[PDB]
Amino acid sequence: ARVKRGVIARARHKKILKQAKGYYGARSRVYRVAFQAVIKAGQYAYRDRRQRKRQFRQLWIARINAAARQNGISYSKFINGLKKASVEIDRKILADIAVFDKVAFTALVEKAKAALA
Amino acid sequence: VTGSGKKPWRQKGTGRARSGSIKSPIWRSGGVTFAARPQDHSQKVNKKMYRGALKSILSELVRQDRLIVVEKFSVEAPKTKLLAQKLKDMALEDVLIITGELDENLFLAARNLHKVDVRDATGIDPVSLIAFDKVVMTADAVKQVEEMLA
Amino acid sequence: MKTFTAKPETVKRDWYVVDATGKTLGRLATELARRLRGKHKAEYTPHVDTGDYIIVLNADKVAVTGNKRTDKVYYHHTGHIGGIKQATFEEMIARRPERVIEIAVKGMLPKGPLGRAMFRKLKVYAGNEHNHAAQQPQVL
Amino acid sequence: AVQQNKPTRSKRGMRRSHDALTAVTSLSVDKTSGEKHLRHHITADGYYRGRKVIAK
Amino acid sequence: METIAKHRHARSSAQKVRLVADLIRGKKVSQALDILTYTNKKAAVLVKKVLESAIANAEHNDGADIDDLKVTKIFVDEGPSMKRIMPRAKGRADRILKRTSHITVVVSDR
RNA sequence: UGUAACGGGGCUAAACCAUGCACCGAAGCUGCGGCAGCGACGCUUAUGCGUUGUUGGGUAGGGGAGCGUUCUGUAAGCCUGCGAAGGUGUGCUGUGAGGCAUGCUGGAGGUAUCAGAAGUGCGAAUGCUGACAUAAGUAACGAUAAAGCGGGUGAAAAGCCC
RNA sequence: CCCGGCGAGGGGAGUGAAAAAGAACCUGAAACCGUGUACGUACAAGCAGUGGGAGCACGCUUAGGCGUGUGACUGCGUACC
Repeated sequence: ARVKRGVIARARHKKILKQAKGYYGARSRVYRVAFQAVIKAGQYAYRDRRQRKRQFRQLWIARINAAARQNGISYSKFINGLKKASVEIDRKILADIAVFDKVAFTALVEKAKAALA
Repeated sequence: VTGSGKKPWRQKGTGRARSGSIKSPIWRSGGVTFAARPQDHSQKVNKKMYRGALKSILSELVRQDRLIVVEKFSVEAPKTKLLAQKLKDMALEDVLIITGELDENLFLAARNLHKVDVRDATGIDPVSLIAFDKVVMTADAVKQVEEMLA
Repeated sequence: MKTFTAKPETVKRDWYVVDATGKTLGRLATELARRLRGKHKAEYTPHVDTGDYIIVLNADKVAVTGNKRTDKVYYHHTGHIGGIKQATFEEMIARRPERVIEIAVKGMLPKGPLGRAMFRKLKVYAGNEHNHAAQQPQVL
Repeated sequence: AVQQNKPTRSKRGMRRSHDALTAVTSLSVDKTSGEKHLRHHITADGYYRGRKVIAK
Repeated sequence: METIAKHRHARSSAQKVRLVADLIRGKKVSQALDILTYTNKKAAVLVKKVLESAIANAEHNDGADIDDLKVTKIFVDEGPSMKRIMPRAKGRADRILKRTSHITVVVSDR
C-alpha cells in the first residue's frame, strides 16, 4: 500500500515523445506540466484541420483566372453559365491542369460559346 | 510518541506561516495515523459450511486425485527417504504427501520438505481442498452421512 | 506530393511601370497589396513569405476624389505622445514623398508582419522619364 | 522589497560583454630570461645592465 | 586528453574562476603563463598553477613535446559543499556559502 | 493627456434601395470510417454478432465496469549471476491505469492465472526536516579621523622586528 | 613512477571483479551549472506552440521524398482553477 509516489508518475509525462524543448523552467522542466497541461500541444489543431483550408483555396483556381480575366471569363460570373450543364459540376480541383496545359487548354471554352457567351 | 505537543508557541510575526503542531500524527518520528487500535478479528465460519458439499471435489476431478488405496501403517518411519518406492500404489511418489485417514501412526514423517502441515485426523482443514493436484482421501467407507467431512 | 509552394523566394516579380498613378490612384493603391500577392502572379504563394518589384514614376499626384483631400490629417508623435500636435492635410504633404501619403501598402499590410522586409524594393524614385533610376533590363 | 520575479536565466546570466580583459603581448629578451614581465625588466630588483636601483 | 591536474579548493564562487579560462585554447600554449600572471587576480593565479604542473608532467610523463599540447577545452565544476555563519539577522539571512573551484584543464594536442 | 463611435484605410460611386446569379462558408449536416448507453429486428441464447430506432459535451444522486512500486496468498511450481529488473527512448498497442516487448545499460530478482482488500494511485495544505537555482560581484566592510621609508629574513612581509 | 609549493590533483601501474568499490568510505537521477556537433541569431510584439515546410550538423538507400532538433516566413490564442 506503501506508494512512495512512482511508476506511472514519470510515465504520463515524456518517455518516447519526439519533443526535446518544452515550455522552459517554471511552466514545465521543473515538473509542473506533466498531468494537467501537456494535452495543450494538439489543441491549436483539434478543430482547425477543417477551418484552416480557406487560406489556400485561391492557389488552385489561379490557373483559370489570371490570364482569363483579360478575356472577360471572370471566375464568379463564368460559373453561372457553366453550371447550366449537369455533368459539369466538379471544376473545383480538376481544372488545376491549366498551370502547364495553356497552349492546347486555350480551346476549352469553344464548346458551347455560341449560347454561353 | 514522546514528542513535545500541544501547541508549543503562537505561530505569528513573519507574514509567512501555516503549521507548528509538532504531534499531530503527520510529521516526524511517528506514526500509524489510524487510531493505533489492535485489529485482532476472528473471521467466523458457520456449521453447515462444512456439510456443505466442500468434500465433493473428488467427483470434479475423479481421474487423478483422491487416490483411494490403503491406510497409513506402510511407512518406515526412521528412513522416511524410502517411502518414494512404496508411494507407487497411488502412483504419486512425492507430489503432496497426505493420506487423510483417521488414526495415530508414523506417517507425520511426510512433511520433512515443507509440503503441508498434513492434519489427517477427521478435520481435513478446507484450505487443503483448493487447488492442489492430489486431494488424497484414501481410507475406507467412514463417510456415510455427516461422516463425509472426515 | 504537396499542393503547397514554399519558399518560394520569390519566383514571380512582374516588373511593371504603375502609370495608374493619380489617373485612377485611389482604385489601385487599395489593391497594390493584392498585386504584390496575386490577381496575375497568384499562381504560387498568394498569402505567405513572397516579394515583388513594381516600378514607381510620380508621387505628388494623389487625385483622391473627395472633400477629404484638404481637411484629413496624418499623425506620428514619434517620441512622447507629441503634446504639441500637427495639422497639414493630403494635397499639401504629398508634395514630399515621405512615409504615409505615397506608399499606400502602409494601410493594406497594416501592422508590419509579412511587410517587415519589403519597404523600398519598389525604389520610390519620383520624377518621370527624367528619373528612371529603376532596373536597366527591360521593364514593362 | 523582497525577491518576487524570474531567475538569473538567459538575459541575466548572459551579461559578459563589458566584464572583459586585455589580451596583452610579451617580449622574450634573454637579458632577463625568466624573472621578467611583458616589458618590465625584472619584477623585484629593477635591472637593465649594471647597478641600477638595487640590482647588481 | 593527456593531463587533468584540477587543484582544490579556493574561497571564491565558480564565476570568479570562470573569467580568464577562455583565452588559452588551441593557439597560445607555447607561452601559457603571461596572460594569467599579468592578470594577477586570485582567480587567474589558480589556473596558472593548474597549467604549469599539468604540462611539466606531460613532457616527462608521456614523452610529448612541451610546444604542441594545444589545450583543447578547460572546464569548471564546484563542490561538494562548505558553509559558515555571520549573524546579520540571527535566525534568517546569516549563513554564507563557499562553492569551491576545481578546473578540469583537459590538455591534448594540435 | 497620440486623429482614435464599422477593426482599419474612406469608396463618388465600387455605393444606397429594388430585381437576377454563383462563389466563400464555426465543431453547424455531408463523405464514408468506428461504436458507449435504452429501445425495436434476423435468429441465436451460457449468450452474441450484426441490422434497425432513439443518439452519442458531463461535480450534485443512484447504476455498473478496468489495473498497479508489494506486502498476505496462486506455485522445492518453473524461472534467472548465459541477468531477474529501473532512470531511458527501439518499435506498435489498448477506448483507457498503462504494456506484451524492446532498443543502448544496470547487477537480483516474477506474477501473463486469480484468492486479498488497506500505511491505498501528488504539485497546488501562504510547505515541512535538513536545504538553496534566486537579490551581484549583495555592509555603513566593521566610522569618515591618521602614517613615512631604509632594511633584517623567509616557503610568501602595508602587518613581525630594528 | 612523474610534476608542483619538500603542496593540491591527475597520467599510468596495481593488491583488485571493481577506484563508474580511493578514508568530503552510499554499487546511485534530483533546485541550478561548464567546453563543445549544428541550429534560431543585436527591428523586439502576445504562456514562446502543435501545424504547414525550405534546407542545414550528421546517417542508411544500385535513384525510392525518410531516422535526427533549436525552430526565417506566419497562423492559431488567451493552458490553470
